[PDB]
Amino acid sequence: SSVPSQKTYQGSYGFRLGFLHSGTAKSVTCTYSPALNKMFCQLAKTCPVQLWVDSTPPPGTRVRAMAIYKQSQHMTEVVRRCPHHERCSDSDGLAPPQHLIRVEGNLRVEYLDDRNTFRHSVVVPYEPPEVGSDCTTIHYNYMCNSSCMGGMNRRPILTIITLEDSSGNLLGRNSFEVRVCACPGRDWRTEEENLRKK
Amino acid sequence: SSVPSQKTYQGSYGFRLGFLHSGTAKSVTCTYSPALNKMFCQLAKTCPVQLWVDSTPPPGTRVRAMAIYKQSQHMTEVVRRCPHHERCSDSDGLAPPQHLIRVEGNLRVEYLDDRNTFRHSVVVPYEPPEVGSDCTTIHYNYMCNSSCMGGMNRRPILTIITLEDSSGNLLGRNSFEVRVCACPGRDWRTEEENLRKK
Amino acid sequence: SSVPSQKTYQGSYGFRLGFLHSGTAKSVTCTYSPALNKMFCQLAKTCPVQLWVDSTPPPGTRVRAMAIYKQSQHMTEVVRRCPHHERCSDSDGLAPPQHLIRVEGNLRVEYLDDRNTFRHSVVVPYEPPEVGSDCTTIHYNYMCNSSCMGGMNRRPILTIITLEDSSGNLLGRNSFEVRVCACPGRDWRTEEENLRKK
Amino acid sequence: SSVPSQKTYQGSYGFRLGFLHSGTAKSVTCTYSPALNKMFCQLAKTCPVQLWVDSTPPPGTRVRAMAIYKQSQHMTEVVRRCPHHERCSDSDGLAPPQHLIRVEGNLRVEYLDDRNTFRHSVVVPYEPPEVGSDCTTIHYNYMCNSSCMGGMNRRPILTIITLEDSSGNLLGRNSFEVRVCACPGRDWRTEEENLRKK
DNA sequence: CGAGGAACATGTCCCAACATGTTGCTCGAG
DNA sequence: CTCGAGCAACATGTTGGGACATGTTCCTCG
Ligand SMILES: [As]
Ligand SMILES: [As]
Ligand SMILES: [As]
Ligand SMILES: [As]
Ligand SMILES: [Zn+2]
Ligand SMILES: [Zn+2]
Ligand SMILES: [Zn+2]
Ligand SMILES: [Zn+2]
Repeated sequence: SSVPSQKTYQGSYGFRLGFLHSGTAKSVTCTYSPALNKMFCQLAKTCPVQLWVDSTPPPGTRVRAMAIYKQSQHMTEVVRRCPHHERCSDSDGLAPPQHLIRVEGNLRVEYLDDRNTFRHSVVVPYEPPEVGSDCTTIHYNYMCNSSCMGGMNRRPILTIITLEDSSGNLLGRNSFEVRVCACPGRDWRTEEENLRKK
Repeated sequence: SSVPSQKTYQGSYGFRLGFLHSGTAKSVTCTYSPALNKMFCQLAKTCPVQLWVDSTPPPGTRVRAMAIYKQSQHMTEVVRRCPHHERCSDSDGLAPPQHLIRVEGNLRVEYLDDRNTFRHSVVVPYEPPEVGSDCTTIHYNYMCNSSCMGGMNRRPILTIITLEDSSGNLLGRNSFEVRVCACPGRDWRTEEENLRKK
Repeated sequence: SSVPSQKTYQGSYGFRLGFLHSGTAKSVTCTYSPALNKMFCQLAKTCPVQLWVDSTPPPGTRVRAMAIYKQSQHMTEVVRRCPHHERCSDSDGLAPPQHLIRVEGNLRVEYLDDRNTFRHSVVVPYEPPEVGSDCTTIHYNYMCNSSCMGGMNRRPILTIITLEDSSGNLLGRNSFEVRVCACPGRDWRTEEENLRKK
Repeated sequence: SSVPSQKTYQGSYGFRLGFLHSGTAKSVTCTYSPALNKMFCQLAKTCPVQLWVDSTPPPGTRVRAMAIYKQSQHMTEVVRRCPHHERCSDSDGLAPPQHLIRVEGNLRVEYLDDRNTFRHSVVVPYEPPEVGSDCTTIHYNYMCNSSCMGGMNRRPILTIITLEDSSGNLLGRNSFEVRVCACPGRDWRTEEENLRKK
């Protein structure tokens, strides 16, 4: 009631998410772990998420992205950037400095603040795949480390991506855990390799 | 001269309770012992209780939660927080500081005080399971240790969850014993392991 | 918030403190450890402190007793009783319920609350030793355990006894650490025996 | 482009600094390394510095304390608390939240902010040693870790203590390096033991 | 150069140990 | 036949510090 749904819902347009499978290096900047359904992303580093749909949705549909804290203790608290990072000037003009999740290189972006929950989100209108493509990509990037004292303060978060009509109705939903850190490469291996033993 | 009924009553909507109980660690924060029908919960730690129903109940139905002391000597006394804990500021805004049981992350919550019995309770309107889910979860948390001098003072309590219509009528009821303590992990094992011998 | 001096000062009247050396039992209620200069006292149990003086001081001299927290972190905070204990009715009429240190069986006692510091103290006029005695005794007792959640909260305290003239001047000062606990006997041995090793 | 002098100057009153030599434990909160002339202090932990003087200075003399960054690159920058720590409410009323160095339990304290340099300091009037004592102690505590992102940001600092007359003149000066950290014990040993090898 | 990957620096966490109040269990009295 | 005083045993919250977590620096090498 106070905490956005995290439930996967492919909807009637077959809304699914994809990620660029890389990892053949060690000095990696952004990577995805299908086992953990978790993305390992460096701070303020562009990372493509791609949208897949069986059918094309009607014009006026938008995709919003919103972080929530994963653990139940913290769910209720709003995910914002840390005092340090909001005050240091790194904006791209458009993005309010307090917002964690911004969208790179999309002029029709809007940064929003729900009047009831107070959560931040970032919405962009849906575009269908370009000709000769199977998916639309959004380039998000996250503007704090997970360990930022005063912000996420070492707590893991989820990123929920919804597909919504003009009127704000839900057409589909997906989610994935995110860890923003200095060494995605290292943190990637450690977590997957810790999983094998257990 | 009135203690609420503690009797299990699944009612005509098949009201039952479920718990995660996942554990598998030692540093556990919340766990459930089916053998003891008891929950072991840390102080102010979110712990999911989930509601199961054969049929969906009519709109306007609400679920209330209320603590009573388990032992017969004490049943009659009202379960409230200790002097220390009511006066220390830890409220979430909504929850009156004297109330033991609060509900995390539900905006339509109400904290009540029965004009006849004087017992506290916390009610939230019933929501059916989200699509592709079998149960509705509530996230309670308990705001004093069981051993709190001046409150429960080392006396065990029960938590009674009822399902009620708008008008206050009973549609179903369940209950489980609760121990709020610093070390749920330890206290869990001890009690189960003490049970085997006897 | 400035802190009363803790400095020993025997002054020009040779103000010293004495205690009844007992300990030949295990079920002890009040005992003194010269090594630690610490008293081990049960809650609300009368314990004699005795005053020794080389010279007799002028009429109108008073002795006040005041607790402060020992550690430097906490010195600044005023020592009061816990929420449980102030609200439970155990007063002897004279003693305000918030005051930690009271004096047994002295009708001319006064309980003071400094309008600037807010510290409590308990003053009684000085009487010289009775004929054929070498010291005057005061019977203090402490109205909370050291471990009282919401009060001293496991922090050790000092008790400062000053000898003051009518005009408020300092004539002498002494101090001793106090631990109020359920088992003085046990807590006595443990601390002395732990001192040897270190 | 004006950095306060760091030069030791014992002056005509023989102004020197002393520290409580402890360290017989591992879980240490505040310690001093004579070799390094450095103090290892936990965050917001009271730590005594003591003033020694051959002769007593005239009434109206004050002692001020001021942090500056040690390295030459950074000297020029003002030492303040981090964005997280200034905004979190932990004040004792008197201390402005941005000030790094505060003084515990002295009511005549003043927090100063130089209209030209913008440096912070904390001044308290000098008191001579209490009777039967060889030094006056001040209880400082530092309100950020050395590693605080957005504040000192892992850069070491110096603490300069001056002895000044009413009129603002210099009567004496001393200094010592400070590291505020979570584990003073560990960080103490590491640095002394690293010194041997080099 | 700097890209890469150690090693380093630095704050947290886990849980056995410890601390501390309470409830048995035992055995010599009124 | 009990009954209570005094310890052992238990109950329960807190601590201590080695192992982790996590960002930053710093040598090695195409
Ligand atoms: As990414
Ligand atoms: As729970
Ligand atoms: As005593
Ligand atoms: As210190
Ligand atoms: Zn940040
Ligand atoms: Zn409580
Ligand atoms: Zn108390
Ligand atoms: Zn800081």
